[PDB]
Amino acid sequence: MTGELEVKNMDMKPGSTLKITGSIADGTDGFVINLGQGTDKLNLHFNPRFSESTIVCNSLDGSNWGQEQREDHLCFSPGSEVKFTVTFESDKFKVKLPDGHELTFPNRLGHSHLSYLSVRGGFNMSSFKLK
Amino acid sequence: MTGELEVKNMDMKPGSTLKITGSIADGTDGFVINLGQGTDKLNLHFNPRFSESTIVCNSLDGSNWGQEQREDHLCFSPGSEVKFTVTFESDKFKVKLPDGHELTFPNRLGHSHLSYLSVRGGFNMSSFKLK
Ligand SMILES: OC[C@H]1O[C@@H](O[C@H]2[C@H](O)[C@@H](O)[C@H](O)O[C@@H]2CO)[C@H](O)[C@@H](O)[C@H]1O
Repeated sequence: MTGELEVKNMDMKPGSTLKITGSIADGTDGFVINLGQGTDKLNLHFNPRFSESTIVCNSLDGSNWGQEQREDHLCFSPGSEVKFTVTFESDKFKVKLPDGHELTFPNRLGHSHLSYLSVRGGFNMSSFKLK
Repeated sequence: MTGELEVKNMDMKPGSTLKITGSIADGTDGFVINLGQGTDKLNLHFNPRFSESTIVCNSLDGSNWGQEQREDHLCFSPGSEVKFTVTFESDKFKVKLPDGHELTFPNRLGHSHLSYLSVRGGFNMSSFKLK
């Protein structure tokens, strides 16, 4: 749980962008970027899985997971230092990948401000900036 | 509470540096950057007070505040975008102010790594970077 950052009481409004930098650990099979209103309401569950060569995106409403969206476009490595840019729109999430490719994921949980960011698995966030 | 950012489960070790950027809200009497083990274990309580033209540094162990240390080097103004760099040593904290002046504050709460950051008052943190 150490190094598994959670950022609370953010105020992410539609149109804002979040840039995340960190290093992926040697020997990790995947990691998670969770962004939403809290531990119980995840608008965006962003889960690259190196062992499955895919990126799963999903939403979480309470204890009920939404329908998973897999994006076979996993073009970064374990053991690297990478950047993610998440854009919060009222209808969609816009995740720029370290290679310039962009994933889009529908926002299924309304237009509320985003206050909760958490990192799971083998990703050590070294910087974040919010605009 | 909205906008009062919390960063939990950091891994800030002796020798590590924390660079925080943000904007001071207009007409505020002060703001707070807290660094420590948790909400009740604050190794560094960094509190610029513009109503008092001084920067208060203190520690919090449970419900017990230490002795305040005031530094009459408050040379930034509300509405401005300031940047602080906090360097964590087992012996003391070093806070580089926006004009370069370095403040020292003793670590009274043990060498144990820093995992908790919180911001209060008229400060909206826009970025941090751990190095
Ligand atoms: O929605 C993904 C989410 O749930 C877990 O993954 C599922 C898995 O995708 C599913 O095929 C299997 O039946 O159960 C797992 C757990 O319910 C993950 O643990 C988590 O990482 C999330 O990504």
